[PDB]
Formats: sequence, structure tokens, C-alpha cells
Amino acid sequence: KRVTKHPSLKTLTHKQIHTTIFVKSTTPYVSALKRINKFLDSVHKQGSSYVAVLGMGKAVEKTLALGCHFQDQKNKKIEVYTKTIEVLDEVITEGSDVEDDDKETQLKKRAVSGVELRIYV
Amino acid sequence: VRLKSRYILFEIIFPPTDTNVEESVSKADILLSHHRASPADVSIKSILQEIRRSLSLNLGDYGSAKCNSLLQLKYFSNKTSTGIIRCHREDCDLVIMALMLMSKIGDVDGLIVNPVKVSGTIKKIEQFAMRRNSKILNIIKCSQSS
Amino acid sequence: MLVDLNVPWPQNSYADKVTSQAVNNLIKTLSTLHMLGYTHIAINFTVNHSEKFPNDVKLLNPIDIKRRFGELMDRTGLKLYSRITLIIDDPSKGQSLSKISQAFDIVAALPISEKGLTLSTTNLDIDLLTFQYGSRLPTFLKHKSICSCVNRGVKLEIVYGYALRDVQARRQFVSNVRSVIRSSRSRGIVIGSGAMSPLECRNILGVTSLIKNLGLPSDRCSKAMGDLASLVLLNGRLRNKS
Amino acid sequence: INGVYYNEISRDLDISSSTQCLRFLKETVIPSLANNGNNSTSIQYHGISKNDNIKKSVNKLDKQINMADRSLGLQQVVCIFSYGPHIQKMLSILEIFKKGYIKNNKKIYQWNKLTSFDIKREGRNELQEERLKVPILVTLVSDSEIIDLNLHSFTKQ
Amino acid sequence: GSKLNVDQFISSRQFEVKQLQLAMHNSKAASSTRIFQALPRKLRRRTASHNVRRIPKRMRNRALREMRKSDAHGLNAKQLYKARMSIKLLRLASKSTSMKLSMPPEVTSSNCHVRQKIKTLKRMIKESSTANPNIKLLNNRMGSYDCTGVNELAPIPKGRVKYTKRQKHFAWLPTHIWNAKRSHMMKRWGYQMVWAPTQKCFKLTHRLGGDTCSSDGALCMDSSYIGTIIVKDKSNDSEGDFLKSIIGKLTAERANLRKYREGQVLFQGLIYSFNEENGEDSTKPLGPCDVFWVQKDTAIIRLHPSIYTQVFNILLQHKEKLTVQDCRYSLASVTLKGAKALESLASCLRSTEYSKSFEQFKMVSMITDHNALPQRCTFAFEAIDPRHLAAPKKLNDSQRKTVNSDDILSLHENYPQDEINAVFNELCDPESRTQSYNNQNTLKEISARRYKLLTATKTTVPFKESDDPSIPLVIIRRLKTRDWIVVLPWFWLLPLWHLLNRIPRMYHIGLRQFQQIQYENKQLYFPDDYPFTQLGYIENSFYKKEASKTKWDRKPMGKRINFEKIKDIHNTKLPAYSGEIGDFFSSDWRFLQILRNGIDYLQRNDKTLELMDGVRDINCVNDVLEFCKDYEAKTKAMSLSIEENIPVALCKNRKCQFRTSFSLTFFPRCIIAVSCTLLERGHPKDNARIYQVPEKDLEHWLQLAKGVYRPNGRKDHDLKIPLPEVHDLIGFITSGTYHLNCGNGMGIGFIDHHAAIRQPTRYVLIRNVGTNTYRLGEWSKISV
RNA sequence: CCCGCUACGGCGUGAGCGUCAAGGUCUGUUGAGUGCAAUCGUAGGACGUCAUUAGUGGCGAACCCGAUACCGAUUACUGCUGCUGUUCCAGC
RNA sequence: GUGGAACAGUGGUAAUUCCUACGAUUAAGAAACCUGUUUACAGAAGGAUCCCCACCUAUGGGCGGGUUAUCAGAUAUUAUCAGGUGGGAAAUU
Repeated sequence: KRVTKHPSLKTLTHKQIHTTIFVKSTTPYVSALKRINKFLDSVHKQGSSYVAVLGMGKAVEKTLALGCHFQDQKNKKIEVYTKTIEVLDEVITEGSDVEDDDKETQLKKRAVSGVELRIYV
Repeated sequence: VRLKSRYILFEIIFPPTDTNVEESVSKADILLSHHRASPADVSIKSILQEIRRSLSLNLGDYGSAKCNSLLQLKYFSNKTSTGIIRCHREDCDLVIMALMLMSKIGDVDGLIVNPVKVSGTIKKIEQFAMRRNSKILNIIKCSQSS
Repeated sequence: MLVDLNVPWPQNSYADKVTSQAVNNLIKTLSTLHMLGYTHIAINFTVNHSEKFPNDVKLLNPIDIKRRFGELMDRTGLKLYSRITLIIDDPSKGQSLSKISQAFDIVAALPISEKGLTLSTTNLDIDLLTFQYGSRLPTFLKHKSICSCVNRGVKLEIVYGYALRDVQARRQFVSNVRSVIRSSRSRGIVIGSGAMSPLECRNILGVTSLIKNLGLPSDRCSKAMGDLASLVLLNGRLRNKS
Repeated sequence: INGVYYNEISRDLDISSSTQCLRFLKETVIPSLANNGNNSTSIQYHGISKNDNIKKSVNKLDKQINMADRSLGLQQVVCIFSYGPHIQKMLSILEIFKKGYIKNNKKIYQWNKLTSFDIKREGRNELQEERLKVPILVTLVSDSEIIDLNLHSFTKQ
Repeated sequence: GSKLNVDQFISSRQFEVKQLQLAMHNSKAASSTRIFQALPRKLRRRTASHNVRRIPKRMRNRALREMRKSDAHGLNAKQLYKARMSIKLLRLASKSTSMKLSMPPEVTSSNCHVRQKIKTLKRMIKESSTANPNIKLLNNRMGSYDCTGVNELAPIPKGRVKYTKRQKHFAWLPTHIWNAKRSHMMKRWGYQMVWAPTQKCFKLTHRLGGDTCSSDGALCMDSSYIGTIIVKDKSNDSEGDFLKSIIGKLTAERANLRKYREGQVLFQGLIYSFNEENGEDSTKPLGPCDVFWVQKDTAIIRLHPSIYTQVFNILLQHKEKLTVQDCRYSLASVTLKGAKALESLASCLRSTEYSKSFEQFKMVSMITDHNALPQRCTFAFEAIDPRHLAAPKKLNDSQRKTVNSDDILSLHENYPQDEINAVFNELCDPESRTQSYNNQNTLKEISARRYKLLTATKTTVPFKESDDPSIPLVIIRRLKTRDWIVVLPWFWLLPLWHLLNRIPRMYHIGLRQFQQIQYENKQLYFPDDYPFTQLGYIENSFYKKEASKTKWDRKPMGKRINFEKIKDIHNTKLPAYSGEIGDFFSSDWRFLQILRNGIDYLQRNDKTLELMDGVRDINCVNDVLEFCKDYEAKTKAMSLSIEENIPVALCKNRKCQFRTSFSLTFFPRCIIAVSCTLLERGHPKDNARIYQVPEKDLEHWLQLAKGVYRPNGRKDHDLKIPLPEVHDLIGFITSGTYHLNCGNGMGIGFIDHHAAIRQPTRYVLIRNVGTNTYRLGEWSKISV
């Protein structure tokens, strides 16, 4: 059965967008270190307390590896929160020969547990 | 119109030559044992007079003539023993090789000079020095907390 | 990441026992090497070719990386390799390579003789060739003996630690190193720090400037210090393991 | 994998063996972060592997939040823990359990902790030895707001 | 040298860091710079030294004090009347368009006289003074009219009397002068659309309008060039029988879904031009298309302007029962893109009635997200003229700080079809858009109303159901291009458009920037990334070939790259051939299809293919290549306009089963669209060659994909790369730009489907222009 | 301005909104973006010009160089291209 | 009037010749320098198969309790890296 997915809700203000990284599964480690270090350099200009690191699914483990790096080697105070994430998925329900993407699309919700990780200055 | 002169950051490191005294094996502990202190008679003019004598006795006269065109010490403080030497982009090789062969000061011997950062601007060298000292404070704080 | 492969062991003969001051001096100078910043450490030991080799298996190496340096390996965050430079002058009391290559890792030689250079390029499957930069040039370097040996795989080594010894030795040092540079065709040049004291160690920026002003370009110097050094390390490692 | 280290101390562990590392987390890591002697807490330990059934583990968590005696005045804390790629499954068995609890007009007070193992491996290069840092999730859940455990290093949720 | 304590060390080093930071800040403060340089680089004004009004008001006092510290012509008897003629014409034109009446056609054409214009504008005022009838009297003060052409194409619009001969050859956007002050435009089609912003906005539009998460802004594109037609069935008042048939004739059975009838969502897809003369049907790939429906029967179709002229000609060919509606100067849309585009768009508009669509759009405007919403989001309502506000203000309710998918599904369940489709019926009909201009006021009038509110009573102008121009407003989602497009009448667009970027986080888009947005989202673009279609092939090949040939013959000898003498290109270098594959310039699909049919003829002739040695006996590669060079030398004398050479395969693979005389090029070759990402070092460029992985060297490229490098520690590709043969080519990258959202190189290529089913793995190598290196990558299928 | 305590103006949170002020900041910075002002060094291959004793050597420049971006005009130099004017030399 | 050589004036256009590789960090932004690998997900959200014990029925099977093995596109790799860096004039205002 053919089914496709969509990304998640990101309700963000003017100040939340420049201090939050969303870690993918294809995100490299040292790339994430450089981006969160640039966020720690720019958070004084943004003027907020923490830098947020959010992950869901396969990235979560290596997302936690980010919290395993800056807590010990750079003495940063981190906060770990476990959240739920709703994801809408378009699925095909059987009811000529048409193209595979041109079928009946029905929305179905699917919940995934994820990790938010706040890093202080 | 402007001039393209390069700046060189150097740091004075004292090797702990103590044959009868034991040693502790750690990272930030040996950073403490090498980054101890500068001695009393260290100033801008003393380092300049020593490096000009090393430039004379090591590299000669006409090489010293090429090096001493813009050979100045722009910023130096004895509390941290880090200094910035202005030079040309062509004779930067000659200035770094003169910094390498620095053997001793006329008052205090037993020291090495570490050239760390070279750039054509001093503002990015200061930004690199603040980040490097921040990493030193990170290593010190990691060994101090545990 | 950098490789420094020319730190000497304070002992010349097996009859002489290493004192407690020399071990502490070696610990101080290797900690000074880690202080300025180096990844690989391959400490060297001098063996004369006129010396009679012992018929032992686990006693060929008086270095003992495991019992002494095994703590500093865990604490500091580095590693140690063992290597031997062979002071070979005449073909007598020798021709044994199948036993000394298995215990140690990197096999180097020090020819000071005219026929010694030929027997080193001919019948010695060694890693590095070292010349005495302290003393005078042996006879003359030519392209014929060097180019036939560099193309085989053996690299020529320059010791920038021998330059910080005396004032008069610096002139003979430059006269030897520039001859090695013009004879080497700027390809097989591996450089190493021959420091016996912690007061004679330098960093990459000064040594690169030194080798740049002595006559090697900036591409070949840094490319050598990375690639050729870490290649001859696995050359010794595959001569050990395989 | 050449060796597993915890808190820069040499340990005899295997990452492919789940039982030994879960017993090492149960016996060594949790007494190193929480002390049950000097207070009146009833701590129920549970570890989660990636082969565990979600419904059965939630039903096991449905009995550990009401296991100790209610007359003795003991506050009941469930210490759930995992390490590495099993943690995600833990998260499901975490949050679905929360989905099994907030519908009855009640609350879970939650404390999170992130520590790590450091494992050594040989690289694709022989002389290059690689370090990998494996994360550990430790979550203490309870129905009480204030717990007398030494939980200053945790994260209130 | 003496050992010190730990606390004294960290205190001294922290004091040194603080001293260096204070010294850097003191040097930055002692550097003699103006407060004019204190502005950001986007807002820096060169003329701010002349007049102070460009500077912010907080900073203008310091600008005045530092500016104080730092410190009717000769005209003959004829040119005076020549200057007064224009001033009198402007005054009479202002009074005529302002008082009561519309524009005469003789002033619009502007090709006879100016004294007749003066006499006509004098006569209309006298006829309004002496009599009430015989007057084409308007409905407003501002000179707005109804440029709607029923059953025919819309002519050249009237516009303004002063700027009339400037509209003689090419027409204008409604925001022409506004965009002209702030952007670079190019004259390509009959309009003059923007091409690129004046300030550099490559990475800026890439980060704010792109698919990146850090997109704190809004990007607006003037898309008035996209032409729409409205079709309605005049034959029957009941269900639409001929509408489904004409949709199935204009498009394939790909956009004629029952789902698109029920859920009425707009769909963008591929249209192909049909031609049925007598018993024969010839189908050619035409281009892009946007189809939208109103519940069963009426349809708006919008697409590219030359394709719009061609579709309008084909639709006017068969116009027997249904009534067509051309809308070139009465309806246009603008495109918003980003994360805060919905917030700025809801900031620009206000409500005139409590309805459901306002509640849906205001909840959509707060989530700051695009793809979490469903496929159908087509909202429509009645709103106020945005000249009432004239200030950057946002309106947001309390809402208890909660955003979930349950409310999104609740808005998905309840959709107000009746009012939204009534707004659609208002915008399709010419009578309702004419009735919309019944209360349009001048800026003087709205300033007077704002002064009346400031005198009586807040920064607003209230709504009146009797004497305020309630407009129809439609905001819809466009799916594959990931952007929100909002459509509105022609003269209403500018009061909406001027208030948009006065929100301080909203910038404008150029056509090169729109190409960058389509390149970032793995999407496609018609003038550049569509080479298969007729017009795309003609325009792209002709313009890029002539431009590159003019640049190549323009450069002197020995400074440019020399395409004639390049050694070591392929293994076993073929005789009478020393250059690169095809012409060195823009994509030679003719060369590719002749070489593909040559390799197909070699495979049909024998089980293997030989390497080397009126049409000569084809037995190897160079006999095909000499025929290619001869056909290129023949088509350099006479241009080719007969047929196409490369269609797509994605419509052919599903149903037609991609099935393929002394023939070398009669039956064309079909392609699928791919997007290949670089795994090796390097970046692609435009017109890049796309080759197969060799089957003898497949394990070497698999080892390079896993890992192989020198023992230093960093990646190595300075190795003996094995060169494959010439005939291993499978495609062309048209758009090559370094992809910043991935950190690697992206190339949009088009590969053969038979070649795609040849290899079991998706590993395909790329080669640049005039560069002899080969770079492996992996492709993903583009279903556009 | 909404929630809880208290009730004469009060107090605690929302990483909520609107107005006002502040020489607190502007790498909020641009398919180069510095601000005591970076725009590098070297090796190999391809092409062009000029000089050779065996075949190789030298050169790819002159003017000049950002600091918000755009475009017009002017000035400094090399090469190509079209036109015009002058001088010299012949085919009859 | 023509062809060649030289000079002068104006109009138009171009300028690192192009490509390739290398240039220290668990202290992960030190070849001089900048940007990027941030719209988080393996239909692993009551996941699938399987072990032991007890129950009911029998031609299939299901439930409860306990520890826990296998699996998540190239059976692999969590810790690397890519691209660019001066112009007609940027000088003149």
C-alpha cells in the first residue's frame, strides 16, 4: 500500500526560530556541533536563555549525543524533555488505471515520541 | 588604497625542566605547568630588542633590513604572555623562522616561543585568541570540576 | 593530525643502564610534544651495526611502552611507536633483518660511508634514510643514488631538532639540508624532531617556515608531513601485522 | 568495539550484549546519581530493550506505580532507563504510558537524566582509533511533586 | 617562571579575555564611522547625506548635529508651449479621470494628435456640464475601469495618459514603477516582469523563502504575468457534460480525477497540445498548467503567457457551445513564500464580516508552517481596501497558546463551500468586479477620513456597508511549489501589494530568485528546466546557443577555455574527433537521441558493439558521430522547426509500456526526470554530462561510495580514475548550482528509462563543462 | 489587557500582545563582505604568443584594487574589430 | 581609383587563462577568510516472528505471567565534509 508522510507542526515566534535546531537523521555530528556553536554565539544577539535542540525518531539517539558533548566537555547546563509529535500521513483507501500518486488521499494521524534538549550559555 | 600587512600571534611557553621533581600526567595540569607566568623584566621594548638581536645574529643584515621595514610589536601584555607582531606578507616566512630560533632572553633562559596564529588582519586574530582562551578555560574548568 | 617520529631514547649501548633522570626527561619532552600539539609519537633508539645483536625474542626492545608509557597513553590521549636507526658504515657483523623488523615497527639507517649508501639503497628493505646533519657531509649527494631509492619507497628524513644544539652546527645543518633538498627533487622528505630536552621543541608553524625557507615548497612539506608520514607508519604496521 | 568506559574508568562491557549493560546501569549508574538510603522513596527499576513488547511493558509499568504500601507513607518512584538505540522504544513505552495516565485527571512528575558511555573502536584506518559516545536516558516518574532524592542534576518535567 | 594556583590562573585568563573584548569594542567605537554607517547594509541610503528623511527618527538628531559639525529657466517661444502642452494634458487628464467619466479610445491609442486629446478632454467636461445623459460615467474617483474581454482576447490596456507611449510596444505590471525602483527587470515577453532584486539576495531568499527551517521572513513575487482563462458551460444549466471531456482533451487522464471534482483543490501539472484535424491526433508536450474548478462546472486555467496564447488559440478554435473568458488585465495573483508569509498576509487584510473563512485563515496564520496543512486550502472572503490601514499592524487573539492537529482536522471536516464559491462567482463574472469599484477613493479621500477619525475620536478607518468598496479576496495553497498564491483584480492589487512589505520582515522576489526557489525545493521550471517541450527546447536552445556563441567569439584567443584542443577526454580517442560531446554549449538532445538510436541499431545488429573501425554501413561509434557532425553542419545552415526530439517517459511508462526502413532519427527517445546529489567532492554547473557507472568498474565506485582514502585521515580522490567509453552518456544537467540546503551539489538531469532499468543501482557519474574529472552521485526520481 | 491570592491603588507566571523611550547591539552580512581594512603559497596538466645551437626556455599582463547595492557618464593601459585622415612604395 | 607598411582620432567589447590535488585540532570554526551540510521521523505508537509455564477446546487456536534472541532500503559506517574568494574599472563623484 502506497502511503506518504508530512513534517510536523512548528509553532514558533520571532525569537524561537533563531535559537532552535531540528536535527535530521542525515545531519552530521560535527555539523550539528558547528551550528549549535553558532547559535550559542548568536544567542547573545538574540537575547534568550537557551538554545533548543529538537529531534524525533532515528535522530533522537544522536540528538542525545549532542547533549552528551556540551554537558561534559564544555560545562553547559542542559535540560531534557520528552514530548509527543502528531504527524499527518496521506494513505490510499481502495474504493481504470490511474497514476500511483493520483489516488484518493486520506489523512491519518500518527504519534511519535521525541526529545527536546535545551542548552544554556 | 591600503596596505596588506600580516599580523602574527606568538606565545611564550616555559618548559618545566625539573629532573629531580616528579610530574603529574594530565591535560589541564600540564597546561597549568606550561602557562605558568612571565618573569619580571618583560616588556614591549625588551622583546623587540631581543628579537632584533636574534634577527641580526641569525638572519644577518640585509635579511634584517627586509624584516625590519615593518617590524613592530603592536600588542603585548606580560600577564598572559601573548603578543602580536606586524610584518609584511612576503617576509612573514622570515619573521616566523626568526620566532622559531628564539633561544633565550638576556635575563631569563629556558623558554620556547610558539607562533600560533597568522592572518592579514588583527581583529580576526583577536577573535581567534578569545576563542582559544575560551577553550583553555573549558579544559581548566573540566579538570577543575572533576 | 601530525606525526613526530624522531625522538631519541637516552641510551646508546645495552650495557648502560638508563638512570631515573633520563626517563623523567623523556616524559617531560614527550609531554612538551603533546603540549604544542602532535598526534603520533614514534620514539627512536640508536643501534650501532658493530654492536652484537642479542639472540632474544621479548628482550630486543628496551623501551617497554606497555609498562611505563601505558599509563600516559591512557591519561594523555596519544600513542607510542618503537623504531630503530641503524648506524651502518661497513658490511661486517650484520645482514640480519628478519628478526629486528618483527619486534620493532619502523626500521631506519644512518649511512656515513660511500659504500654504506650503496648497500643501504641495494640490500636494505628499510623505511627511512637518515644522514648526520650534525657532522659533515659524507662524500656527495647525487641524483643517481637518490632517485633510484625514493622511487622504491624509501623516504629521506630531515632532523630539525639537531639545529637547536650549537651555533657552529647550524651552518653544516643548512649545508646538508639544502643538499638533501636539491638532490631529493622535493618528493621524499619526511621531517622529524630530534630533541633530547623539552627546551628544543617547536610547533608546525615555525617548522613549516623553516623547511619552506630551506628550500621545500609549502605544498610538498605539509603534504609530506601528513600523507608520507602516515603512510610509512602503516608501512611499518603492515610489515608487523602481515 | 575495543572497550567500554564509564566516567573515564575502565569497565568490562559489550554493547551488543544488552543484559550486561542493563545490569551495569541498574547496579552502578543509578546509585551513583541517586541514594535511596537517607529518605523514604520506593524505587522500582526497569530497563527496556528494543525487542520488548510495548503493551506488556506499559502493563508492567501499570503495576509499579502502585506496588508499595500506601499506609507507610512511602512515595513511589519508577526509574525507567535505557541506552543507545533502544531509548527510542523506551520513549514510546514512556509516552503511551503517559497517554494511559493523563486521561484520568491526574499528573506525572518527570525527571530526565542524560549521561554516556565512551567506547573505543578500530577505524577504517588502522592507526586511526575512533571514539563513540553512547547516550543513556534515565527517567524517574512519580505522582508526587517533591521527592527527597538528590535530583539537582536532573531536569524537572 | 613560577607555578601558580588554579583559581589565580582562571581569574587572570578571564580578566585577559574581558580586557581583549573591551579593547575590541573600544577599537570598534574609536573607529571613525558615521551613524549613516550604523544602519544595516540592506537599509543604507546613499542620498541620506543630502536629506535627513531617509535616516530613522531616533538617529536623525545625531545626523543633523554631525551634518552641522561637518559643514523658471531659459525657454524659447516654442519649447515653452511644448512644455505647457504636457502640463495642460496632465491637468485635464487628472480632472477627467477624477471627476465623473472614463477614457475615450482616441486618447488611449495616442497615434493621431495631442490637440485632439485636449479638445476631447475639453469636450467631455462641457458635455458633463450641459447634460446628464450620453456620458460613460464611472463609479469612483480614481481612474479605474473594467478591462474584461468577453469571447475575445484582452487588448492593450488604457492605463494613464502621461505614461501611454511608454506602453506602446510592451505592457506593464500594475506594480511596474514600484518594482522598477527596487528591482532589475528584463523585456522578454509582452509584459515587463522582474528578474532580480537590486541588492544581493541569493543566500537571503535561500534562507528566508527556502525550505530551510530558519526562515524568519516573507517573500513576495509579482506573478501577474501568469495568464488565466475562465470557461463555463453555456449549453446546459445542469451538470457539466462537456467540461470533463474538454479537460480530458486539453490534459491527460492525470488531471481529470473525480477526487479533484469532489475536493475542488487546484492542481498543477503537465499539459500537452492536442491537434485533431480529420481522424488523426498529434500530441506534442506543451508545458505547465494550473487547473481549478468551482464545485462542478466553471474552471479557471492559468499558465505561461506564450502557452497562454497557444491554449487560447486552440480553445478559440473549438468554441462552439461554451463561453470563454480572457483575463489578462482584470485578474492577477501574487505569490507569498516563507514561514511568516501567512502572518504578514493576515496583517495586511482585515475582516468586514464575521464568517468561518476568517476563522480558518486566522488559525492557519498562527501555526507558522506549510506542509502540516492538508492538500486543499482554498479560502475566500470579502475584505476591506487595504488603503484604510496604511500602517504595519498585526491582529492576533488570545487563543490560550495551543496548536494541535485536532483543530486542523476539525477545519478539514467543516469547509464553507458556499461563501468561498460565491466569492469565486463574484471574481469570474465581469459585473461583480465592476460593482466592486463603486466606492474606490483617492489617497486624499482616505487621508481626509483618517483626519476625520483623528478629529472625532487608534489608527484605523471604519467600514461602512453603504459607501466602502468591499472587495473579493482569494488566498489558495499551491502544492508542489510549496507557496501561497493570492489572486485579486488588476487595479486592486497595488493597494494590497504596497502594504505587504511595509511589514519589516517581507522582501520581494526576482525571476532568477524564483528559479532559485524552484531549484531548492527539487522542483522544475519552464523556460530552463523543461527541455522536452517544444517552446522550452526552442527558447532555451536558441537563446543560450546564440548568447554563448556571441560570448565565445567575443572573447580574445588565449584567455578563455579552448574547446577545440582538449586531450584525454575518453578512453580510445576516436579518429576525426578531438572535442567534447556534441556542441560545447546548451544541451544537444538531438545528438543524444541520434547516438541512442545508433547504439540501439548496434544492439539490434549484433549482441555486442564494436569499438571503432547514402548512409554508410553503421558498425561502430564513429560512423554515428560523423553522421551527428554532418547533421549539425547541415542544421547550422537551415534552422530546425519540424518536430521535437526528446519527450518524457513518466506519462509513457505507466500505460504505453514505453515501446519504441533505413532510419536513424524518426522515432524519438523518452526520458525520466531525476535529481542527482553529489557524494564526491565538487559541484556541478549548467549543461553537464551524465554518464553510466561502468560494469567492469562497479566495485571500485562502490568502494569509493563506502570509503577509500590515504592513511593521513582526510578524503582522497587523487587516483587513477578509469575512463568509460563515449556511448555511456545518459543525460544532461541543465541547471547547475551549489545546493546550500544539503551542503553538496544538486543537478537536475533527464535520463533514459531503458538505461534506468539497465542498472540495478542508482549510482551515476557527472562531468562538468571543459573539465576532465568524473564525479559519482545518486539520483532520486522527480515526479513532476 | 485575561489566571490565582488579597481586596484603596497591590503581588507571582505566561519564554502572549499594543504603545513609548534609550550614542545597549547590527558579521540582520551580499552565489567576497572587511572594518589598524582577508581575497593566499606551491606542484602537475590543457591553450595562446615570442626566441632557439635538438627542443626547450620565458611570459598570460597594463590600470588598478570593494566596504550597501544599482545604473549612466568621465579618466589610466593592453588586445581585437569597423570607419576616417596623412606619409611612403608600384599596375598601366 | 587600388594593395601593403607606419602613425593618429572615435565607437563597441574582454580582463585573477582554465582545470586538478594538498596546506595541524575530542582543544571538533588555526592553509588568510566566509557560508552550508536546521522545516526533527526506520508506516519499530500499544511493531512482527519466537522461548517456558498454566488454562479452555480440538480439524485450526486464543488469553495471562517471566526473562529476552532475530529484523528496520547498497547484511556497513553515529565523530566527516563541500563550494567560493577582486573589477571594468572597484579609482573618479
